[PDB]
Amino acid sequence: MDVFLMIRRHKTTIFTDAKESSTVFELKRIVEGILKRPPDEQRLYKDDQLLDDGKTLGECGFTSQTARPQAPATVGLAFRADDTFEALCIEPFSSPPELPDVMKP
Amino acid sequence: RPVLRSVNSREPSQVIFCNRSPRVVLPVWLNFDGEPQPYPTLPPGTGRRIHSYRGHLWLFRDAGTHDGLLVNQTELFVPSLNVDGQPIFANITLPVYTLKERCLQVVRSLVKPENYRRLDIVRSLYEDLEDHPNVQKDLERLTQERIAH
Amino acid sequence: VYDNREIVMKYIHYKLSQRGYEWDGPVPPVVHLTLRQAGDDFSRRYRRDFAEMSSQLHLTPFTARGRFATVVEELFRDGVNWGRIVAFFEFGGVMCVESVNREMSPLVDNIALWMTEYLNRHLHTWIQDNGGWDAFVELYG
Amino acid sequence: MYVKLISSDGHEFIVKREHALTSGTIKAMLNEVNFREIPSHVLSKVCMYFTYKVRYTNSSTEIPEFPIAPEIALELLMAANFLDC
Repeated sequence: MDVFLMIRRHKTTIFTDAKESSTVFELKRIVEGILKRPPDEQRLYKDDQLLDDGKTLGECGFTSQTARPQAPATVGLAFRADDTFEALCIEPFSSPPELPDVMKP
Repeated sequence: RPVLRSVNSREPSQVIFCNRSPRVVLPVWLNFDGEPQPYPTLPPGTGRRIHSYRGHLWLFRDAGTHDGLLVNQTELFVPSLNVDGQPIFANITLPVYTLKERCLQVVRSLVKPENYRRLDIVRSLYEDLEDHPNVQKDLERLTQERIAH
Repeated sequence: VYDNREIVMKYIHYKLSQRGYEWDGPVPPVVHLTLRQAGDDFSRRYRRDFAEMSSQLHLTPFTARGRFATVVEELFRDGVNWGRIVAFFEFGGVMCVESVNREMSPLVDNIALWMTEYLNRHLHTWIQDNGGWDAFVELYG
Repeated sequence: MYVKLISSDGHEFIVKREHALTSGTIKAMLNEVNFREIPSHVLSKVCMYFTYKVRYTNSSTEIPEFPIAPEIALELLMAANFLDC
């Protein structure tokens, strides 16, 4: 069982995949190999709740039915800032224009 | 005389048309003169048991847009002879369209054909909307590929 | 109002003449010329079926009554139109030629009887309520 | 190994280099790539097609329909025609 993810922080988005049996700390090490940030300097969130390093991706709520390639699941990323940590902030994507009238049935 | 056509073998062959795609599948049989003939459609996710004959040619398209579909991970399907009373399976699966062709599919369905030019797009893409997936066009292409073989 | 016996006699005589076998209420000559042209046109359009029935027939002195009663029943099971009557007449010529191929020539008299009886009993009702043969020749001519 | 696709509005998308080579135009540009005319909401969809194409090509798995919103079709079509994918 593989889940497809979208790790997001600020204006950055990482596209990667992992198994539901893989832990959150293992997903942090995937972010480590990419962004060169240790997993201890990371805080991963789902929606608004903080995920623990011991839980697996499935136990947090990431299933193959909710994390498909054509519509991956979003994971929040927070980087250690000086003595304390980071408040989650995911800058949204652009807004497409309004539907032209040659498209409304 | 034609290249792609069904052989009048008159040898019965039991086939299962399984619709493993979200599209409404239109089965297309190529007669003994190479002409494509339409057959009853299949709702999404359904399956039907079909009386066919050995050595015949079958195509499968979207009943609304004639989009190409894969039957057993290829374009053509030839029912072989059965064995041990088992019907030959014909899994009609959706292919991995290119991102462009999938975009062309959505735009064709939303915009009416007489309004393809009123889209603020490149003039080249305007001619890609008017080139609907046509079965007769795919027959000429799938015939030249057998000649190169 | 036309004699159905002459119509089937003159038709099987022409179907056996095309194969070179020969054979033994007014009736105009126009209904005969139209029926021959329609049966030949029908055979050309469905040559894949004409050869189909000529092969799958397998005619014997007992199945001949079984083949006629079953095929003609399945032919008019949906209904009765002029196109199926042409196919009915053409089927009679198929079973007559196939009978003389296997050298069962006396079956031509039995088939001509079965066709005349089926026309007078089960088809005379519909042909009258559709203008008769004069309406059939107007649809083709 | 990954690459960085940057949209016209500054969004940075990190995809696997194998998936990004699905677009032949992206392969010629190769690291990082800047698309001055593909906004974030369109480029994010293109990356979703990359993970979609690589997973489902040459697989007997039942392939799902790749969704495309009506408001994004025209822009995603022009983005796909440039990227050749």
